[PDB]
Amino acid sequence: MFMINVLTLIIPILLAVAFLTLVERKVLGYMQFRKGPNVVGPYGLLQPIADAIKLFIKEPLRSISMFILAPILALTLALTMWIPLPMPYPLINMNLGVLFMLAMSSLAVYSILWSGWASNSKYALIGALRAVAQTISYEVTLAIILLSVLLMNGSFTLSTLIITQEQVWLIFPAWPLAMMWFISTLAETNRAPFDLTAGPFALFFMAEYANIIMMNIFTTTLFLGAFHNPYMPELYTINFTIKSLLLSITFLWIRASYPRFRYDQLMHLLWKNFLPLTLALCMWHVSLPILLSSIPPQT
Amino acid sequence: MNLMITLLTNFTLATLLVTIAFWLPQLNVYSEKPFSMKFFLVAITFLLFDLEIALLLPLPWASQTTNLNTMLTMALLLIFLLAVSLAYEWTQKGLEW
Amino acid sequence: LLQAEKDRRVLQMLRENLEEEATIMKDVPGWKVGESVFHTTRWVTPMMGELYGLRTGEEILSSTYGFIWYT
Amino acid sequence: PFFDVQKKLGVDLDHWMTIQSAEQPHRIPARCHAFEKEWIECAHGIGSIRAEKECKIEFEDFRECLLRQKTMKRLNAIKRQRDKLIKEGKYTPPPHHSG
Amino acid sequence: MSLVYMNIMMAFTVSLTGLLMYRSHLMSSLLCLEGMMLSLFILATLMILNSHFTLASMMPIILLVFAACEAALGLSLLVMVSNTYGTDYVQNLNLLQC
Amino acid sequence: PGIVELPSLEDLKVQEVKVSSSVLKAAAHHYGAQCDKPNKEFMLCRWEEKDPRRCLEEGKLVNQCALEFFRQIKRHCAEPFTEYWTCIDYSGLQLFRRCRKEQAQFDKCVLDKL
Amino acid sequence: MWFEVLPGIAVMGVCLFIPGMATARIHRFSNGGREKRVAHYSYQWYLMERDRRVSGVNRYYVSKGLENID
Amino acid sequence: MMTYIVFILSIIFVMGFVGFSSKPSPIYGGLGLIVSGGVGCGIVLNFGGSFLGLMVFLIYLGGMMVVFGYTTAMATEQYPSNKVVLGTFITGLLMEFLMVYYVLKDKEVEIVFKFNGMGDWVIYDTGDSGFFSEEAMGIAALYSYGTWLVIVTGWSLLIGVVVIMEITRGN
Amino acid sequence: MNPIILIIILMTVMLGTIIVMISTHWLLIWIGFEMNMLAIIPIMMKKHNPRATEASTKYFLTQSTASMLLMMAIIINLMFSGQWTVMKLFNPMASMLMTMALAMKLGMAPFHFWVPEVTQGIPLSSGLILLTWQKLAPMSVLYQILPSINLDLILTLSILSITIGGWGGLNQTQLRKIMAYSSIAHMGWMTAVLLYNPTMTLLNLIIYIIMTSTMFTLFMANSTTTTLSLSHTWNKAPIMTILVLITLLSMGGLPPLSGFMPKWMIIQEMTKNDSIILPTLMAITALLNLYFYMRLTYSTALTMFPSTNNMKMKWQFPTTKRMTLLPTMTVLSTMLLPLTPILSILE
Amino acid sequence: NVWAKEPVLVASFAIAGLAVILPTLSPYTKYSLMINRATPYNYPVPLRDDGNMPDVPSHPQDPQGPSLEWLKRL
Repeated sequence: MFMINVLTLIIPILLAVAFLTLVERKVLGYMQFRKGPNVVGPYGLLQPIADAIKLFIKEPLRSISMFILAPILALTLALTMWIPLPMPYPLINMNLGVLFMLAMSSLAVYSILWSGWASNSKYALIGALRAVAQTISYEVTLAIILLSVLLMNGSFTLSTLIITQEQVWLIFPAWPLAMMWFISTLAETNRAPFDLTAGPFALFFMAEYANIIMMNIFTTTLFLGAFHNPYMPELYTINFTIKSLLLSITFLWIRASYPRFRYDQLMHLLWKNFLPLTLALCMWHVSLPILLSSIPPQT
Repeated sequence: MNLMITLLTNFTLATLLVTIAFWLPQLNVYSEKPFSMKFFLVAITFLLFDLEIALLLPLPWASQTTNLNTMLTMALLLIFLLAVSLAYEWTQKGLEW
Repeated sequence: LLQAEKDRRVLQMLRENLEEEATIMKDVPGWKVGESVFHTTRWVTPMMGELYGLRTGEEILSSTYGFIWYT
Repeated sequence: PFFDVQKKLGVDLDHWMTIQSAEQPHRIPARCHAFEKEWIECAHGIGSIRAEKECKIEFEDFRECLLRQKTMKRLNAIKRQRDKLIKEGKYTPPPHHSG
Repeated sequence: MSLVYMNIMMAFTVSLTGLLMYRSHLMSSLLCLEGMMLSLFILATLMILNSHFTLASMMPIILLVFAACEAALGLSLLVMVSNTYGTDYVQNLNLLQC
Repeated sequence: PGIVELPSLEDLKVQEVKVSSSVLKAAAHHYGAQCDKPNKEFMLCRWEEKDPRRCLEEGKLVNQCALEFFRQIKRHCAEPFTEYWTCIDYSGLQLFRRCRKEQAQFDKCVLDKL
Repeated sequence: MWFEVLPGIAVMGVCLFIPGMATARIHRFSNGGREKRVAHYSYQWYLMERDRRVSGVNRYYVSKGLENID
Repeated sequence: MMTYIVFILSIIFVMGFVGFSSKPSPIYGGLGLIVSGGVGCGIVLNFGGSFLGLMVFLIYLGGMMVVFGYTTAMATEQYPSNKVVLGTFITGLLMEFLMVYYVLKDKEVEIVFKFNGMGDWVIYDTGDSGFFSEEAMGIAALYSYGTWLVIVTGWSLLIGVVVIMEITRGN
Repeated sequence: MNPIILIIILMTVMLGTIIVMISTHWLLIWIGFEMNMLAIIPIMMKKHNPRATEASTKYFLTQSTASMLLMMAIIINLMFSGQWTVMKLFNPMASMLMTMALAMKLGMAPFHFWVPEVTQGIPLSSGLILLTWQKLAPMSVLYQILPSINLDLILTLSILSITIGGWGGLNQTQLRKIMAYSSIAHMGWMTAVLLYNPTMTLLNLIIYIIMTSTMFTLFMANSTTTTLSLSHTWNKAPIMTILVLITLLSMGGLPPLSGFMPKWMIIQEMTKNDSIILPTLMAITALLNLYFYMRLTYSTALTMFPSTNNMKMKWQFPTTKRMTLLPTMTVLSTMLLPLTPILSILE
Repeated sequence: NVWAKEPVLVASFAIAGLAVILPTLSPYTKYSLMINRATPYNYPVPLRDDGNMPDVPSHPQDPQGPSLEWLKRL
């Protein structure tokens, strides 16, 4: 039954990412004055399916072992990185899972650098080196902010987190920390306004958008949600899914609106605006439970 | 070993996706035809802040002990030293463009 | 209560193991039958090979490595 | 040299990382705790060479508690005798799944 | 002697010989030094976890963060070597002859 | 070298308290309350002499006190004790804050009848 | 209007709803209806091993309630 | 798929160390060392291992190989094999197969030691009532006990930062 | 750089060697060695030539592999009898690796290949501080761990260090390589006694440190790196000649002068055992390593080399240098013959 | 002043200064110490009776020893 659990996880990742692409394209269309796409079939579903098919039948051409090894790592992260996400009963009860999130984000940085090395000595690989540098400049911020938002939760176990979110949401004790972390999720997804940047393009594209859905599900679990009532977990599943959907639409909706940074403005902004503010909010979150006598039950 | 089974299934299915991406089209039709310094400062900067993150991050497991004063003292000392390193490169105009 | 159960169970494993060792080494030179290799005759805690020997796979996997990768 | 600001200020800043059998934070033991306690109580006011001469038994006992060497030797010998007598065929073993 | 320790120390020795003999570059030598670092980390970690050596469990994490900043220093030095030349060969280092 | 002392199954046969996890966990406060006055004799035996193969008598004694405890709770109230531990049973790792109504019912049971 | 973007949202939300429902039903379906005993600590694993030992079925969830009192 | 799963992962660990200590091109060496770090993480998590092994995996794989491949890609080229590299791989593979031969076909292997090569479930605890970990309160020291050590550690890292900027053109 | 930054970095070199001195633990000793490395790198490459770049590269590789081999020896020590105390070890193999790691750390003749090459292409302050503190740091550890060492290692490294530090230099004219070969020879003398009475080893360490400070201070009296510059120091000032004369002859080890006192007392507490072949071999090679001293003396102190004008131009200007503490260390390091019973000051 | 120059820096140093100083004013750090000390993990050991103590209550129900009552009273 355990391989059946694995198949019920990683068969809807294909449908999830493909229908995510139609959802984001339709949503951008209605953000503008566009009905795109609706002509190709009933409300545009066979258009992403058959378009994925056409992308698989492109017949491209060509170091070969490196070109093999990069997108296989990207998509095996995209598969193996929905394991401890506690849609009510998670797949593996990891004692620590958030540090596993950080480690596999670093593996995504490996993937980008291997693709840039496989790109065979190009001004594109210099740009991809810069993209590796900007992507690696974010796991400091994400780990430190994640450390502070678990500090009010005691353990790394994330079931304790779903215990903590019953009374009020955790968005209220840490809202600006959450704001900086959500900007870091925009940062880690390598999309707008944080840009730029051959095949197999379907597998690489799949890796990026499964990484997006992972970051949005983890955002939804980390800060808000509903209550885990046993012997009817589907209620929590539905409410969690609705909130994660609204957050992902908001995520693409913020992508729909602003021009993208300058690279040096991005570094300048990152260090000289997030990084002291992270440290200051984090030391305040350290000294907070000793001044409220509320340290969480680290069991 | 359950997670090893998951890793094995995901790795094998992803390799089958890559081989569907490559060795599928049977229609074999027609075969045809300097670096900078400021890139390097960012990596070592990340590296040293990551090391001090590794020093910081076992903080919440430690939160259940008696010596609270020394804990709060050395914790504030660690974040203060990290911010002092940041302010040192900030005031010595290091990471600038 | 669980502690007393554990003590009865480990003494049961040691008794079974020494009886089966007395059988299994019945015609070998040397081999005193009850060798505490430690000179100080005290209670020493066994090392899961003294407990979970001669089992062939199943229960030693569920016992030695059961918690370590359960789920 | 061996300077002793360590003793002149009298601060145990280093005397907790040092051995086993000190005050672990939640008061849990190591694997060979009593062996270290007996070997150190054998070797306290002892001049580091008669420590070799006259704390031999408990030091060997502590070493074979730490590594557990001769016990694994005896275990390997018993398993190889098991292999040769199951090659012989005498008593297809009722150690497993019986008493 | 817990036979995983055998081939861990063997692979340590092979990593050390990789640090010693090298014919073209220096980054590969520093990378084999990092592998030797990993070997020390793994051996100490398996021992402290075996012995229930719960009090001084600082050793593997502190060992790796320190030898990590050692490797960072080595990277800065190799960048300075490669910046005062075009490459980072073992050759073109024979100046200051003896 | 020195021979070992393993007392055989002559003294190593007492009928176990063969109940499961959740019932034993949910019965814990009353188990430590009324009985487990002489098991601290057993624990003091165990910590004053760290050599099990010594404290077998008081291990037998705490086993039979547990058996008598469950007999006493079986003959009297409650049968909804079974309802209480099957209420607390299926809740994963057992949060005691899940099942509260039948905790109150079992409280009134044990206080009135015994 | 955006009445038409709602079927794509609904179908992709069905695709998000399915793995948690399948996982929860498989846990409640292949463990005798009892929830799968989450275990993080060696205490709880020892308790679970003696639980699956005393049941005799070699399944920890059978739970053998209040019968071996005699 | 047997008892010796820790031993097999140790064999693949030695394979990875020989794979980059056979002196390849340094980005292939970084690939092999990523493989080595992953399987060493597997070994330490087999000993459990829950905290520290996957912990420093972030620092080792999550912080070092990225910077090594970064500097390796940007500095020099080796842009498009030799018998010495594959010969070192031959000798490492042969000594590995010789160790497998003498472990599995004999009693013990002694270089200058006494290795009892058998089922390494030994040594292990008899399921005590730990209820946290060893690693939990282990690394949850350094704060109620670690006065001196983390002070000199952070001080050394701050000096490391100022050393790096000086070498790479302080100020 | 900044002077405050140099205050901090030299403070950390002090702190690292003190942590090596002070702890009963092994981890703090390894951290002290590493911090010593990390802080002694930027003292080198104080100028901006690729000479110091390659020197810092060689120093970092040898220094790093020595530290890693030391950590290997400590983890082997805890594979055997397990504690982090700085005392007698419990393995011939771990002590073997530990003495080899400390031999790469300070410099013995199998491992001396990096020392002249790193001491040539560096400024003089960097060379002085690396020689004094990098020979001061491991001798504390050796003093502490001495009762577990097989004598074949220390004896072989000592004999070979004295003879290779003698035989090198006779072709060499660069003064930094001369002084580095002298460092190898005196470290061999400092090593060959440690299994007999270590008080002599730490006394020879004090004497050699004071002599090296006087030597490099009189090489910092003006900017000189070769012998012909020392001939110009002859014709520009007379007192520097006789001071270089007396410090060179005290490095030679002659009885009415202070540098003989570490040699002879070592011979004494050697030969209260039945070691005779070892003192006569060590002392014949101590006769051998005086020849390059003596040809430097013959070059620029007692013969009179022809000089070059613009020394006429240099005659108008005062020696406005700074000396850290020159005359105190000089006359304390030369006239210290009748204070041989200040041996027992070291307990 | 500097409130327009680098305002996030000013807010950072402000919350940092209060995070440093603010533990000097608390009626709650003693509550933190009592909570984090009085949580039992290991086994509460027994001991020999005949020290003749007017303490160490022989019954866990017996409140003769030092205990907690401010817990349930918040």
